[PDB]
Amino acid sequence: SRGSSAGFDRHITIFSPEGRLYQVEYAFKAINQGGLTSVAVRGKDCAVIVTQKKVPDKLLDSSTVTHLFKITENIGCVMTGMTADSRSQVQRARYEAANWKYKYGYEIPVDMLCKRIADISQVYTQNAEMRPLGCCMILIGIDEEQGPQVYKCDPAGYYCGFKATAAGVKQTESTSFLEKKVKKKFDWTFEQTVETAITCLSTVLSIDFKPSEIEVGVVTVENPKFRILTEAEIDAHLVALAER
Amino acid sequence: SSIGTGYDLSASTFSPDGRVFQVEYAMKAVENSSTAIGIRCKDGVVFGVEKLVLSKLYEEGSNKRLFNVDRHVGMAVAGLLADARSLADIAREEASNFRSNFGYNIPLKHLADRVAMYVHAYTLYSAVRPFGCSFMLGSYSVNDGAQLYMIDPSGVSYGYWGCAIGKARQAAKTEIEKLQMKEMTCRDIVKEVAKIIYIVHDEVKDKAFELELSWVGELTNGRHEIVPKDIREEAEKYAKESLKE
Amino acid sequence: YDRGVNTFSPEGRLFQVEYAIEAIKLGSTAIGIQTSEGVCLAVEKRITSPLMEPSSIEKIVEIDAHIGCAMSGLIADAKTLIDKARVETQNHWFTYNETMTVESVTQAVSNLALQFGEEDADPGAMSRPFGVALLFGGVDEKGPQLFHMDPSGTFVQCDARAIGSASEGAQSSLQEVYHKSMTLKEAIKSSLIILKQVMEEKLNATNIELATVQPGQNFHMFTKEELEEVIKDI
Amino acid sequence: SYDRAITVFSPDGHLFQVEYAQEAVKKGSTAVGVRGRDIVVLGVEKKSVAKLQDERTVRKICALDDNVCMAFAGLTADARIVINRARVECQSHRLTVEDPVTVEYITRYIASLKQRYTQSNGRRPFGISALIVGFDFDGTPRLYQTDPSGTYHAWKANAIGRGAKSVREFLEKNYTDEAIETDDLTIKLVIKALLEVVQSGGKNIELAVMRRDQSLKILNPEEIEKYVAEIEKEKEENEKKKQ
Amino acid sequence: AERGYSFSLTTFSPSGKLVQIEYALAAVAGGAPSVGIKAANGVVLATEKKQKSILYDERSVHKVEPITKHIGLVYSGMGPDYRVLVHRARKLAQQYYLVYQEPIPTAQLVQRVASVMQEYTQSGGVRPFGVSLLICGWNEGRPYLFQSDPSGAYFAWKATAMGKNYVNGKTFLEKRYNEDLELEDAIHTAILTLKESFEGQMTEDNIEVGICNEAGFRRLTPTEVKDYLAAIA
Amino acid sequence: NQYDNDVTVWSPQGRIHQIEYAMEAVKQGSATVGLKSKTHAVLVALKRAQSELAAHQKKILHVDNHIGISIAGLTADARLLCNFMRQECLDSRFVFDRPLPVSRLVSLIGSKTQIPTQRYGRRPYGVGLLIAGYDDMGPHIFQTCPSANYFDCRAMSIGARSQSARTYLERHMSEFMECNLNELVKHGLRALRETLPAEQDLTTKNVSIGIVGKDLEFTIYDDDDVSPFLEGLEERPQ
Amino acid sequence: SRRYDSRTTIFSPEGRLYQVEYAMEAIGHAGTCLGILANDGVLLAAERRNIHKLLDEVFFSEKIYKLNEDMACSVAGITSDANVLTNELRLIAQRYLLQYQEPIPCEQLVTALCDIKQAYTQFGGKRPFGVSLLYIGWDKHYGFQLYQSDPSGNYGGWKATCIGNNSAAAVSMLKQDYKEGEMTLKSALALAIKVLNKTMDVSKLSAEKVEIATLTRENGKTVIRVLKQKEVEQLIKKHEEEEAKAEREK
Amino acid sequence: TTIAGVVYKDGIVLGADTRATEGMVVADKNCSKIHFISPNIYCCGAGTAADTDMTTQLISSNLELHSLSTGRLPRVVTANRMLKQMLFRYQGYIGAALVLGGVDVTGPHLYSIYPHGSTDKLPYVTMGSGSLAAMAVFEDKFRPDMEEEEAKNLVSEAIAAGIFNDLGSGSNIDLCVISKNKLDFLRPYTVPNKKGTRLGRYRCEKGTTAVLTEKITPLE
Repeated sequence: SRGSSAGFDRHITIFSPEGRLYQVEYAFKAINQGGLTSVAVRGKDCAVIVTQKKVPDKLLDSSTVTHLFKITENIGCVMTGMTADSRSQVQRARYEAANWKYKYGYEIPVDMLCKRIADISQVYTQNAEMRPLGCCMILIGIDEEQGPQVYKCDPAGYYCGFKATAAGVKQTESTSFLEKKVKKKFDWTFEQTVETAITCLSTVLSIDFKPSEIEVGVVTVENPKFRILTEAEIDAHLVALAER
Repeated sequence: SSIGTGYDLSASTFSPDGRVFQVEYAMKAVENSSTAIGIRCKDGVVFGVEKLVLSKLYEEGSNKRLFNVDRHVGMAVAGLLADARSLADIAREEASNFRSNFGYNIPLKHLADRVAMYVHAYTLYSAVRPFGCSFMLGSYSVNDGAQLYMIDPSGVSYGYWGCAIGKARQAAKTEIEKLQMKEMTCRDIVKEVAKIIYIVHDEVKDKAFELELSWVGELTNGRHEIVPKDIREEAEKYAKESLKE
Repeated sequence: YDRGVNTFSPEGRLFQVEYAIEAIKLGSTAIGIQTSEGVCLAVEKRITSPLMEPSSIEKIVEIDAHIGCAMSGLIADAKTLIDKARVETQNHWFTYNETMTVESVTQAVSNLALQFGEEDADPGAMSRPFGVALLFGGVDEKGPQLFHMDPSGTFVQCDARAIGSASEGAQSSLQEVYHKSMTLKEAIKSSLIILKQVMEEKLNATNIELATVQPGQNFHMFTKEELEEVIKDI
Repeated sequence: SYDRAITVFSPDGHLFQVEYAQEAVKKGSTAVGVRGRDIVVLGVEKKSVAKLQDERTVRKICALDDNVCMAFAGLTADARIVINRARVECQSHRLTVEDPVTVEYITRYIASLKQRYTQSNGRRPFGISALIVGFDFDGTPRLYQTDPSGTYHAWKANAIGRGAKSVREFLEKNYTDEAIETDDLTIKLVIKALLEVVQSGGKNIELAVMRRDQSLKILNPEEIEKYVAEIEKEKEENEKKKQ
Repeated sequence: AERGYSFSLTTFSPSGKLVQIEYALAAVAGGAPSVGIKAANGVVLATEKKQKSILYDERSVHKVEPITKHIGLVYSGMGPDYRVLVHRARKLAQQYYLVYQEPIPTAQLVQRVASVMQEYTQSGGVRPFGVSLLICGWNEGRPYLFQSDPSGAYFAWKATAMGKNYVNGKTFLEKRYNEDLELEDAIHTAILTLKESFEGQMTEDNIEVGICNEAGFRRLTPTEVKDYLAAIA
Repeated sequence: NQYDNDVTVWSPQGRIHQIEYAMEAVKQGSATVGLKSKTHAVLVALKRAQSELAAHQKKILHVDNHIGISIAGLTADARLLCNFMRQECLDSRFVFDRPLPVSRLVSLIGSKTQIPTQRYGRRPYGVGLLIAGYDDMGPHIFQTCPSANYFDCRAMSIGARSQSARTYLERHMSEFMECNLNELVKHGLRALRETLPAEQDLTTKNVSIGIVGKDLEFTIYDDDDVSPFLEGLEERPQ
Repeated sequence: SRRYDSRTTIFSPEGRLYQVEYAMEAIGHAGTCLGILANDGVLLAAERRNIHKLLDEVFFSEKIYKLNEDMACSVAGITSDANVLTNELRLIAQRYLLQYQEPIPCEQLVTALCDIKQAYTQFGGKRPFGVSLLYIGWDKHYGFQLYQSDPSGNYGGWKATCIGNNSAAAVSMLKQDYKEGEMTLKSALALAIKVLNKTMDVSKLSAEKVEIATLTRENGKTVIRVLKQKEVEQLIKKHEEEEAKAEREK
Repeated sequence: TTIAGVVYKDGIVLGADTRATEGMVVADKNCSKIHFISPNIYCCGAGTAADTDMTTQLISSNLELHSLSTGRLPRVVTANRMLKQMLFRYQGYIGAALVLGGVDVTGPHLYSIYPHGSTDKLPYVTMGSGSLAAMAVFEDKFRPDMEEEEAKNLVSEAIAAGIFNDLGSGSNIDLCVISKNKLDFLRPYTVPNKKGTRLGRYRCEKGTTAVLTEKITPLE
């Protein structure tokens, strides 16, 4: 054992002799091929997403380059990994949300959306005909009673709620940073949250970004509609970090 | 960047380093294809295609790599041709169905998203193979503006100001970045397109070729049309003369 | 190494079809001769035991009163095509009230050519080609006709044709002795001669079968005595 | 559903699955059959005489209808399937047509069935061979045999299963119009043929006979012992006082 | 476009083994440990819900799930598979209730779920579940504790353990536990057998516990688990 | 050798070997040529016989009154495609009461033939076609490959040793648009002739001709109805 | 797809089905199970592999399935497959009962299941059911009956037989001791205890290790009972007290 | 049948009668017409009895699944949606007339649901053959923001109006009170109806019935 293989356990989603699923792990590796890193932080009264916006060409309409998506007017998501797979999963999420509201008469909770997507991914995990998606979804939104919500789902079918998470290349390091900065116990405010996420990403890649190198999604209790920050307000958040 | 031990026989299989090699190979089939470029300005979008002639027996305008997807939407392809045609049929049907269901001309970004999801659907299973082609969609409206999108075999769709696909991709792009298309008009652009094509063409390896040109903009009232023989030959002349420097 | 049944060879052929062609080369040899007086079909029975009733061996059957068929190779596979041909003729009669042309029947059977495959098909579809070669002998408005068909689906009209294990030799022998003005008697005679040449056993009345189709007479399978009268004139 | 080509052509033009099926038949209990004038007899060899086993539950000689009986060799389960299908068809023939069933007809049905299983996706050839025996209206007695390929032929006498070649040779040398001139002589010929490959007993031989418009008759080991006794007697009253 | 592989991915080896099932069992015997104890007046299920960071919100996903009002579940092995099985089990329970207007007996639920598990060892294009289940229930006065494995086989237990170090937990149970125990004592020895492995400080948020008496199945509050984890109460 | 057996498998260099192997099936067939004037479209095809006692293979098939084809490759796939084309033409006449435009029929063939080059367990059509037609845009010669690609030709030739014909045609293109029917069929026959050794030549036994035009429905000539065309050719000597 | 297909319904060059044989190998490593016929009844006796100190025991049995009011069965191999097959058997019996309003003859039930198993061997591309079965029952046609079926869909009727681990030895022993037409439930019980005592790896033999069921005919009704551990211990003690009796003579 | 529902300050009062008729003959004197949907949601049923039974049970089941998955208490809108969509799909062929009431995170909610799939959200609703009488009671004596006992009195009064003025209704009165933190499933509220005491003893003595055949079967 300890890395043993038998049959096609490295080609399709069947068990390795030590009970692993190699294709799933390979999907996790496929997430990093994008070369991007996303940070998600939950506040006392909000939830914030931030992601690198690598546009190496001026021949692109920046306006069309985004890993932030509106799933519902009050549910936002960030995708990390293979692009097309990400958009596919986004479409599926949107459909599941709309259908949810249509059948049940109320807005879908982030919890249940994430659980649904993960449940779907598990099928790819257990059936041989198709391969898992090389993407990772992080959802943010305000629930009716539980407050702000940050959830995340895997190509493995795992899903969970977090105070803070990250995805992509600088994942483990971002987790280390965030789990260090959570133990402090500070007034998790709107600006505190935004700054925390931005600085996490920045220090983890070390940049002091331009306002055109990242994108910031956000959702608040006072304003539950998922809002994508203009480059202007992003910069407004940037210059405030170079003061202390 | 080259693992082939059974890990590259199906699109339902990841490589141990997290890659799908079938899609990469289809992309490679696109890379071996003649170059096609498209560029967006302030009053529309222009397409140019280097259509390699394999025989003098073929008629003028055979194997067109420029398509009318909708009356307001044009399509430029590169790669395995039959695949490109099939995708053109798909795009056409999507646009048609959109009109029948919603009453108006399909927005370009939406058509792009739809066809791209369709393309992505072929990169997941062993039962089918990825499309061996990349394509550009161009459109113009007064309510949306001029728009140009590009889609690759993986299913990725992006919006561009200028784009190119095929053999001389990067060279073409370098030639394109010299233009200030955000201020020029399609008229001025046609010449530059033809020019970049004639530059990027390799007369040594590839023999004779034919230039395809497509309008879509305010000059055409939103209708994607072929460039008139006049403007075409004008641009070609401008190109040939610009080639001697 | 296993590949699909619909895989091309680098030469541009279907492996299964070619292997089927190979499978024919083991079949009992058969001879057909076309003549303005009629068409004759002769085939060896290949009895492998005195205990086997030879009358239960039919490698020549009636498709219809004006069309016969001689088969070589995997007979079990041939039975299906024979039945399909008969049904086809009867449907044509039903619909149009007129007999089928030999070429039309032949074409009909040939339509079941490359109708095999794995994926994207009915659950009752063929998995492999038919390992059988056919010789259709008939009479219509264009007179006496003779056609040949192989597992490739390609069918062609022939003046004199041999199929089976001793195909090449018998075909050469046929070439040496055929002209577009023979009598039916000369045709039958020749057929029996070449057959005796290529057969490993001694030619006799209960060792081959012979059938004719003439413009004035429906499909006729020769009886034992009728065979004896011909074998007499060796 | 499962749509995969199981039976395919080999480069030399062979249908390997069908050949392996025929091997499976070749591993079967020996079964022989002979045709007489007013009697037809079929006998099967090794009954896997475990003695702890109910013989009735393991007979290899079934009846398809009142008119037609059958023996087999190969995979007993496959045989059960083919047999029952043949029975259904035997009845459906009576439904669709007022007349009963000819031996050649049911033989043709079974054969076509096997051939169909040699050429259909997902399916696997029946690994059995059958000896079909009957009396048709008009009174002509008939014996046919089928094969995993779908081919079928009429015989005067034949054998299938383990050592079919040996018993076939014996039958070739012994089948006369003198033998099988009486029922008791044809049955004797069958027992004589079977004892040439069996482990020499009589408790290891099953024998069934059909005759005229009468039903199938299975022979109890007492009668079989009697026949084998007259056999050993004639094998010592025409073979002992000579050599 | 897509259809489906129609052949078995789980086949017999020449030794007579169903290799994929045993590899699935290997996946089970690599997951966080779980304990189940049937105790005269009730049943206890407990498991190691040890996260990997302080960032994980442990108040969002659970390992001890209710199937109905009188049946509970825990697992060892892969999470997502377990989640699937939980949905399916709930559905089965509700079908039973729709047909009989009577809460589903624990054994019947176990049998149906086990049938579902067996399907994925023979049907086409799928691998077996990498999950062993512990199912507790209250029906017909008596308490019930079952375990179902990836082969689709199930066993009734008085007490057992699964996951990492399940053998030593099993022995520990065989010695330091027996019948005539009240549910409280059972919870005690359950947290005790989980503690025979829980590398680190076992807090009220490091483990999850569920109970099943004749008042219904329920998950224990973190407070109650703290009181129990005070090595007392 | 692992990228050889399935059409759904790209090679690491951006090729599909099953498609190319399928393309090779065209070259195994007897040569055929097709050319057009400004009024007429002509297919000329070299038939081919197994033995001398067998007739020569049909090479030209009738599709509709204004459309005919010449085949090269697997004959079964040829008849398949032929039936497809016939049905499409019939459908068009049934619904619109006007003949189906040739370019659209060709496009339909492309669409239909592309499909199995993307599905597992499916194979490409092992046949190349030359299509002669006449419509509102005049005469037409089209070429269809197993790759599901198609070409609008001014003239073309496919099959074994068809490169020679291709060269000859490539020489006399500028003449074709103004030729008369007799001269057009002549040129086609010469193109077909250059595909033979000096030992063998055209006959009324191994040549089929197909013509369609502004004053002539698609028609097939062979045997003795070919003689008027051949008896008017220059005995090209080695 | 053609690559991953293990080809389960395919002949081997020697003319055999590999998966069926391998399944038989799986059966060989399962709990020993035997059945013996008598004149006044018929019985099943099987080794219990579910023998651990912490098992709860909530079922009437472990390897003895009731199929019908006149019929019962025991099993050997993979247990889940056994659950499937047993459920299906019950279904078949009830279908026959619904159709003819009388109990299904045992042979018909066995054949009905065996055709399903055979079907699994011939087409579908699925693995076969790694299970052999022993059937005991009574009917108005053949009275008391014992049957046996293998994963090939092949079945046979027996007067005595065994299945599972060390089956061959058990069969030889049965061939020695059996008593055609002279069998009683008591004698057959003794024989079962004997063979089970020799074949079982773990000697001494506790009732915690064996499971016995009898099928008998009382007053027009059919009675199927599983022996309580007490009766079993009586039988074992009887066996030892007879074994220590014949060893005195030397 | 007379069923009603009302919205008061702290929640919802549901009411129903208990008579089940087959034609113009009383079959049941104590039929339960108030059905459990979820712990916080209840449903009165008129129309085709079997249809209301199965509809209400099915929705209860699906809602239990829903809440089990969500870990939250079901909403009334959800029940309304499920019911109305199921019913619309069947085009009135499922004769379920319903009064649906419950308490949510968003508060108390009362819908009336018709067999064709139309719904109405109203502070007070009535369904059934006796619905017009009950509606009269409501339209005469209803005020918004009533207290619990007042609401119970009003609803019981409406159900009574139905009982005494409709031949389809009768017997007892069932109430179900649902508040933000209480559930009073009073069954029955008050039986304003009684069979008169038997004046005679029509008791038959042993042996008065002639017997042709007897057969005793001992059990266990």
